[PDB]
Amino acid sequence: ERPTFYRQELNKTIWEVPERYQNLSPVGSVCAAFDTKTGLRVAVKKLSRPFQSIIHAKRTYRELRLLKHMKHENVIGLLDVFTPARSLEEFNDVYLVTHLMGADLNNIVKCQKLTDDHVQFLIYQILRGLKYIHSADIIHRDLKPSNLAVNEDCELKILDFGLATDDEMTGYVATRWYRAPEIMLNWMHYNQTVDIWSVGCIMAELLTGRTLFPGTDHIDQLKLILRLVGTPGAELLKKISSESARNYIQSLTQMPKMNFANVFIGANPLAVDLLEKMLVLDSDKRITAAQALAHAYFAQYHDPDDEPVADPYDQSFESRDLLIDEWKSLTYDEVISFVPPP
Ligand SMILES: [O-][n+]1ccc2c(-c3ccc(F)cc3F)cc(C3CCNCC3)nc2c1-c1c(Cl)cccc1Cl
Repeated sequence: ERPTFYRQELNKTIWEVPERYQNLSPVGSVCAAFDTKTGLRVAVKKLSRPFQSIIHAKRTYRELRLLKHMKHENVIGLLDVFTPARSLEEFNDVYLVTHLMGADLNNIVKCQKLTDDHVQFLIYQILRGLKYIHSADIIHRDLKPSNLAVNEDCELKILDFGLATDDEMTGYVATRWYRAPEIMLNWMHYNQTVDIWSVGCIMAELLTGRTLFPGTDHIDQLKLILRLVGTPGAELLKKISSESARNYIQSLTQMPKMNFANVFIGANPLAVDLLEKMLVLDSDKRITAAQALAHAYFAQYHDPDDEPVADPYDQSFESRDLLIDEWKSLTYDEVISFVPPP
């Protein structure tokens, strides 16, 4: 087998790709391109210094393994992964190819009170993708509009899992406005429902057209949050397994859950109901992706025979220490073993 690769310097970096891919244009390192073999326009990603270190060697493996496992209409998939190397001895580049989408929610919603029919179609897709993700016991951890690719047909694909800092999460920034508090403030080892909280921020935003919890810092955000959803009761308190977090919450002057119908004025009661059930402090009691696809709000889009689960994902590599070379070989095995879809 083996196709023929060709060079082109593209904004500071050399990309060497199979002939099939043509008309590469910059974007971010990512490129738009056109895949002659299949007729699909696609996004292409080159991992910078994929095996620079142990943290990085593991990271590339984690990413490639994740992209390799994901097969679903609402989750970022791999049409192709390749290296121009001819052996492990000079293997040093990974190019990850996916469908081209073209924008994300930010570049389409953005201070923009959408129609109820839209907001349903967007969240249904998130949740369908999330039912599939959560079914392989994978968590995303960092859901937010920028990690949701939308094409001009309102078709959503979930992107960029939380594979990996303190400065990138500080002050008035969207890097932190969608995070469940239990993880913003490291309260406990956290379930997968952390994602459902993020969907609830996103949803509120799409209807209201304004950031739900746009806190100026971690503690201002917690304050904005508790105000909307109540301060925690003694039951949740026991679960927060971090004496300093508990103590601080205990300091907070108690207050009750606000009425959402009055926060989301003129919003469809079904949506308000859903939000009520997503934005819950006790991660244990939130609605799941599965259960939410069965909610009335998505009755026009719910199809329990077209809401696939996944195969199981063996992530036991995570709790496993290895050398650069051993991660890179595990990575190489993954690249050369790849099979494309129909
Ligand atoms: O459609 N599309 C498809 C895939 C991506 C990817 C992307 C993710 C995994 C992969 F193996 C290959 C990729 F190209 C990474 C980014 C990165 C772009 C900058 N921000 C982080 C993700 N953007 C896109 C996009 C995209 C988006 Cl979501 C908005 C605008 C333009 C593009 Cl081409």
